Amino acid sequence: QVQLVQSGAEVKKPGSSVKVSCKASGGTFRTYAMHWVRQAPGQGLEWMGGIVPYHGITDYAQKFQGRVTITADESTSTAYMELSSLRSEDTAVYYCARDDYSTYAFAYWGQGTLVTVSSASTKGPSVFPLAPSGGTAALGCLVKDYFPEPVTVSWNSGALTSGVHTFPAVLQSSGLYSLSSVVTVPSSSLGTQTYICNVNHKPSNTKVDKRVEPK
Amino acid sequence: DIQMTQSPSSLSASVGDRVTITCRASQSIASYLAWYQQKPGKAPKLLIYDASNLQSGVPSRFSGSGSGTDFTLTISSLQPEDFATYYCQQAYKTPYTFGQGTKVEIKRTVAAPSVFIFPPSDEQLKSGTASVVCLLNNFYPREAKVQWKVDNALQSGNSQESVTEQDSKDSTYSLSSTLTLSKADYEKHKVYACEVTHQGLSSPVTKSFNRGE
Amino acid sequence: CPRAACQAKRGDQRCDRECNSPGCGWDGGDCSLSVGDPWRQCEALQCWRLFNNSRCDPACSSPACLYDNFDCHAGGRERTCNPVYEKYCADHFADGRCDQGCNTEECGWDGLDCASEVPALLARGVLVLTVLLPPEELLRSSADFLQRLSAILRTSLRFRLDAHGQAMVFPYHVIGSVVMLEIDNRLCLQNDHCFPDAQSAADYLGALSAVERLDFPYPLRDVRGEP
Ligand SMILES: *[C@@H]1O[C@H](CO)[C@@H](O)[C@H](O)[C@H]1NC(C)=O
Ligand SMILES: [Ca+2]
Ligand SMILES: [Ca+2]
Ligand SMILES: [Ca+2]
Ligand SMILES: [Cl-]
Ligand SMILES: [Cl-]
Repeated sequence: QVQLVQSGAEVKKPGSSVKVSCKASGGTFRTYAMHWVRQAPGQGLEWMGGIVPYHGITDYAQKFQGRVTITADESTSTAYMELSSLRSEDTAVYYCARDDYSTYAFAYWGQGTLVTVSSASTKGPSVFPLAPSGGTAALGCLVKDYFPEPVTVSWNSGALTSGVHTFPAVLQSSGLYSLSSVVTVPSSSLGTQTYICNVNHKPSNTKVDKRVEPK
Repeated sequence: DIQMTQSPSSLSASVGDRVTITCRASQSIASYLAWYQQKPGKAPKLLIYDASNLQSGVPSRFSGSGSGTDFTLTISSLQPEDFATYYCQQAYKTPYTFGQGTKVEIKRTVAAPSVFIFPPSDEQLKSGTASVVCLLNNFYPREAKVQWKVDNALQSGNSQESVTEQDSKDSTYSLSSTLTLSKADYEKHKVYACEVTHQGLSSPVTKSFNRGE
Repeated sequence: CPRAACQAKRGDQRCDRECNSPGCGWDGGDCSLSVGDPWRQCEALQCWRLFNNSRCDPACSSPACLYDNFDCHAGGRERTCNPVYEKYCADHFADGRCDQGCNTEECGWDGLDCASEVPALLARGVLVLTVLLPPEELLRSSADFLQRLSAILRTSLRFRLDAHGQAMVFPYHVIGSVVMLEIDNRLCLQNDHCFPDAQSAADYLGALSAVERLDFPYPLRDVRGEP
């Protein structure tokens, strides 16, 4: 079975460079192509360029001329994309895609590599409780001022999933992100049950557990 | 470049509906057109290659047709797992180009939001900032209007909204509106109100609190 | 098309898609590069309908039936040159250096740079092309022109040379060119997929123009085989 595994998420300052890798495994076709496709937040798909590692022949989209370098190591079935003079507009998920013996279309896709370009530096969030007061109550956690994305939020170590809404983060003018995670529960469970939000920000190695009590 | 135009950009359909998504190329691409499906937080997935070939492991209710400049993706009996964004892509000439995408959402009956207001926590107030959160829970359609009033004064430029993706279980949306003020501005006012206008509400609903009560 | 429609447009030296049908003789040949009936020798009448389908139709695979647009010969992805090789193969065609990526019939055989020691095996006759571009302009992109035609015909194409070793490209009357090409089948090993003569190649090109599947970036007016 063909599998594409990409290198981890990157955080960069404007003007810096990034080099992303993609390893293919399980392939039998010698002249497969490896492509780089990016997706800016909330946007569509944009092909940057591609390579056939067996021949070393590359092709790029003209808009990426001079800034993008695509290479490959045929022996390891690994493709690389290097993007230089990084701007905030280069913030996107970069996908590695591969064709197969039957088409030139993108039959296989990597999991994606988020590349965040910003003047901000890695910072863990501050977590504040959103206290509860037809017998339905709402409670939550405000996960404020972190960088970069992503942050994961669970309730009661993942045992509470029903009625949970973790909102997409908003980018503040400070360059830091912020979101809320809420849950609706029966009003009567407020005096008989415990509610804990578990916040994980892997980029800053921050883990926060916050007990949310009625006010 | 070859420009790919998809139609519609947004589509609301029900499970069991026969759905058609069209793709127009700026010049002839013979049969070299692929269709991809993409779900939130996931990579695209190939459905159809070279206009009409169904990719293995893709259900037979998906079919592709067309040649030259006009292409069609047909989904017979639209299933719950088909709600996603679809893209066409010409594989004819580099630079490879994609259509703008078609977002397919599930139709549902109108559902009014249940509305909740959260004052800033005492913990946040210590830091010198005040975030007031208004939650609109489980509503349909996605369109909703949230209006903030502080002591009867309509607020502008100091609020941010965030909307979830459509719920896979009940086909609803949820929204948060966050009013951001300095602790100084927060402490000089009493009445904090969130006003919600939505199709499922016969009249706009207001949730409010009095600071320090 | 069977009676009373567009008789004033048949053979008017301008392709009209409304009249481009077998009944109207591909707009009197104007849409088939002056080839009257590219399928004139094809033994089965309904082959043109199966020419455009991207699948093997064995009954339409004979040379007379224009190899069913090579769908029986080149069944998989090998039917077309990789789009990522388009610029590369045009830039490296017949440059005297073997480029393996271009060394396939669908890419133009690298203009025979990998087969310099294999003798030429020419098809009968000369392929004559009227291109509405002046000789100087046409020759400024001659590698691209031959590489693309080689890729389409799945064989090697070159300019016929005269006694002085000059390409046989003549001015057309100021308005275009009369280009004389030879077909080198030295790598075309044979079932059947090789053009034995220049008229066979001209008919195949006419069949692509008739079904609107010819994508050649040159103002190509007509094609014919000449001895
Ligand atoms: C081929 O024939 C015509 C164009 O000549 C077109 O309408 C038809 O759909 C094409 N067939 C395929 C399978 O591309
Ligand atoms: Ca005509
Ligand atoms: Ca056929
Ligand atoms: Ca060469
Ligand atoms: Cl493969
Ligand atoms: Cl996504």
